[PDB]
Amino acid sequence: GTVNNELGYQLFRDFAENKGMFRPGATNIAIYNKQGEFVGTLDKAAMPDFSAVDSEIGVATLINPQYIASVKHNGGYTNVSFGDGENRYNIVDRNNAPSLDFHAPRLDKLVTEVAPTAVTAQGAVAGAYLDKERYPVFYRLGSGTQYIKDSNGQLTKMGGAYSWLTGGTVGSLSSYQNGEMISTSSGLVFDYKLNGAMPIYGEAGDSGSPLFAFDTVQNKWVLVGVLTAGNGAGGRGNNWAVIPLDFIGQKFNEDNDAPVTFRTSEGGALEWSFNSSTGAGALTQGTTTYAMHGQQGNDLNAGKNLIFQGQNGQINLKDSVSQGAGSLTFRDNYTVTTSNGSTWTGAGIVVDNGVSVNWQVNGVKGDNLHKIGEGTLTVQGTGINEGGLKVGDGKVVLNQQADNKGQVQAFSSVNIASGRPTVVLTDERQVNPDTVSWGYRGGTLDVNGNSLTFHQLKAADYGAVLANNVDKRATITLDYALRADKVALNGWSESGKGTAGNLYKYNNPYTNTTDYFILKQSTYGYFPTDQSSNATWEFVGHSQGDAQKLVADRFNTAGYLFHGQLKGNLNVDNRLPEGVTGALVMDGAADISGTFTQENGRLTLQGHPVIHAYNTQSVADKLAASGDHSVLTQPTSFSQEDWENRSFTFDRLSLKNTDFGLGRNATLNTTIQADNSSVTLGDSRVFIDKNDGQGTAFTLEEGTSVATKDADKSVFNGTVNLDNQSVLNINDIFNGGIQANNSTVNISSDSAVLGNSTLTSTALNLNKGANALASQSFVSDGPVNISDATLSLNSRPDEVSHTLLPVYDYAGSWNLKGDDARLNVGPYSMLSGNINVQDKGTVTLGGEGELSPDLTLQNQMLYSLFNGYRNIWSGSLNAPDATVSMTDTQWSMNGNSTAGNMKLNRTIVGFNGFTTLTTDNLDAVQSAFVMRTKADKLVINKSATGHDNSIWVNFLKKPSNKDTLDIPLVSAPEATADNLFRASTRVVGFSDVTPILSVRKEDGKKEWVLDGYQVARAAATFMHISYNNFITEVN
Repeated sequence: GTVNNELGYQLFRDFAENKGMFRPGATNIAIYNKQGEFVGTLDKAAMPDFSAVDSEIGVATLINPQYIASVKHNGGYTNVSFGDGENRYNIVDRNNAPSLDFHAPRLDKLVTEVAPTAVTAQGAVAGAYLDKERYPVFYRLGSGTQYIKDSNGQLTKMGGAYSWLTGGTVGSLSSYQNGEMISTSSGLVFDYKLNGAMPIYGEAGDSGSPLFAFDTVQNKWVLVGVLTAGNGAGGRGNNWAVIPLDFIGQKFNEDNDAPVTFRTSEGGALEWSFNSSTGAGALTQGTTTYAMHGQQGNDLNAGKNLIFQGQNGQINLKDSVSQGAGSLTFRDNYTVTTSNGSTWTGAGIVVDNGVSVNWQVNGVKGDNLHKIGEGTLTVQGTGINEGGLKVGDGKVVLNQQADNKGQVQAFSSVNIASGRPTVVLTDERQVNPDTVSWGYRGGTLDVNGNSLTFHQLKAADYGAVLANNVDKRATITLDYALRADKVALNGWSESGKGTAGNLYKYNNPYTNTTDYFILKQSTYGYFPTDQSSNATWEFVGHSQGDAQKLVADRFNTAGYLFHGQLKGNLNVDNRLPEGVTGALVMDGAADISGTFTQENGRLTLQGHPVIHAYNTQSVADKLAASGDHSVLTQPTSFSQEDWENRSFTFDRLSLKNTDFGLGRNATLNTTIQADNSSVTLGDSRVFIDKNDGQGTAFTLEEGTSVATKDADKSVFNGTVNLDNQSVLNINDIFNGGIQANNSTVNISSDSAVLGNSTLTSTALNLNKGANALASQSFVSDGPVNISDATLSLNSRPDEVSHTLLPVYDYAGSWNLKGDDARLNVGPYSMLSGNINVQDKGTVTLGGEGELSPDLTLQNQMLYSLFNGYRNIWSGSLNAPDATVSMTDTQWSMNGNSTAGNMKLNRTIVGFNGFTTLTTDNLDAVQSAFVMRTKADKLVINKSATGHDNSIWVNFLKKPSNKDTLDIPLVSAPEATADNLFRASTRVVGFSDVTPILSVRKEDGKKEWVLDGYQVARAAATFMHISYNNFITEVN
């Protein structure tokens, strides 16, 4: 087809493939020039689903599960595919209209992957499609000869017919030939007001291609016709044959035998006989007999359809039936059996809505049963069925049972497609799990309480569901790794053809050795004869065991991909062999009630990049040569901006010796139990599938993609348990408690909230730019390293809460580095551990906030232990260039301490464990120092401001009169106000005495020296000075 060259060519590719922003349901899609300029919007209807259109060349459209519509002068094609193309349906009768260029071929089998499209409700009605009230919009798509066309009308050919699909808009259409045909000037590909926002013109190869319209009467999309002709390359317009309603009706009818009715009152069964050499069969209940026609010789078309009604139907097959292209439809409940071993094959079975059929007849090796219809098919044959199943709708219950030899198998394979159906396993013997596959849009395998092992999960896309919908827990065992002792030993062939990577065993007659070679190429000559290597043969030793291990190890670096979903009442096990380095990659979703267990190897959970249409490199080159660089070469990439968000929920994620990653556009809700594993939340290492959208085959590629926009960042909710050398890296939106032993946690996130947390031999590291709130208790026995980052305890400094709880905050040390490092300790925190600050960082204790009104009794007892203070801290301080600020605090200073800038307010400082505090600048208001007695000492050397601070003295030895106390308790710049400090008025120790101070301006420094005492008329230790005793002594 031909499109103008103002529009990015990728637009038409995504349109036609319902990909990118042209997914079904997409509404008001505004479309823009290559010059960034608005051209029109796709706004009359939401985007239709083109799934009924043949997948590959778009010449045929499904209009009944067994019928396509096209053009009769399409005499060539015999096969059609749907969805992702991973299927095949053969024409069995071209159903040529006699005087219209139209046909409606009958297929060999019922289509499972897609639903048919509605066709136009009015047929060949003259002028109907000119009415823009009924039909405000027309769309098409096809794979005809592909040009772009400039104004000036110059065509560049970009590709021949049948190579890729293009779609777009076409304007309203007038009728001729008695309404039987329709046309419009679609060739005017620049005229947006006439042909809509993405005009497209049918070229050679676009014959048969569908024309769709939004019918506003039915409020749905409808197929109006199929393309018959145009006015040559770059011509003015196209014609379409309108769908002949009467003809189509005829074609469906002519294939149905007269309906069969079971008579309940009679009992018995409809006894089904069939002459395979004649194709004539009969169904007889009592005195009545119904004709049946099946295949004759290799002629599938001679087979006709049966429709069954009548409650409690019974059918019994007396001969094996080959129905050819005949289908079976059940309008009522039925049971189908044989007493004979007779089998059945045909187009398929349709089980109507509300209907249940119990099907006890086997099929045939090399044939697949197709099952559609919203109703239920229970499969309940005897012994081994060698035929397969394809299911595209309703429910299939697999209840095959053993023969007298103990042999059983429902199907040699099961494909689940369209997104409509569910297959239910009654037990573990129905089907080999590796023979189940999910095709286009998938559907549900419900394992129904049965634990299963898969060596592969052949799942095309996100619609692939593996589920357990019953309250008996089942375990999915995943076992995709290659083991050494399963490595085939291949034999050299004169064919000289093999698979790269395969291992060969050579019994070498020249050196009388056994040589093991890995094939490096798809063709080969003679093995080397001297244990050398070359471009075709890699020599890998004389040890079978070592050679196989190498092959297994290399294989297992690749990893595994699952695009689908895990649902319901499941555990999932992925216990890899030691030495697997590759990742299980999940870009689908999980919601399971049990545990996901990984061991060794890698596991990555991530979002999924939106799938786009693509083309070969040559055609991308062809379009770029014309200056258009929009054409993709790959369905998905790391750098694209449109990702689908994926959610992963498990009761528990058990990790052991594994490298776990949560990537962008994913949420993980679970409790993690990591043992010797790294866990990275916000893992920039993610994966694409180079064959995404093309069927079950995948090719995994690792790359980098970092979420920068907030809507793209991964989220984690729950608990992480770390043990035995684990590492946790928090780089995303984290909400969870951490229970850790012998591990490490690193945080680079600016949005981490940690709940209740206990750390044992585990370092906590906040790195540059990190910002975290410990919202509950935090108890570590190791370091907390804050490095150009912020940690708030209980509350963030700029937010006031009235629902606070008293918490514990314990670390061995709290260590800040960098001028941007902040430690904020909110009110109602019992702090413990030393604080070290390197550079001009800041530490604040206290803040605005109030305790919740609803405290438990145990929360009330912990409130009491605050002794009226808002914060209590035990620790030494080392912060010579740091500003440290405290309010309403009791600081137990357990050794010598330093600060650059210190600000106190209504805090009391107790000297603890002959200790010393020294600061350059101290601003102290209504604060107190409890010094002991040589004595404890406070030294300020630069500035000392504030007011109303008291000095308590714990006289450790109780003193006597007349004789000698001359001990400086405080030392400060000479110009410090005398009244900055004053003796306390109350006793601390066991002395019953009270300090007396002189302010001696003893050279260089002003000092405050204890030169005596005073007598008494309670308060054993600094720690026993309540806030009330303390604040009132201030006065």
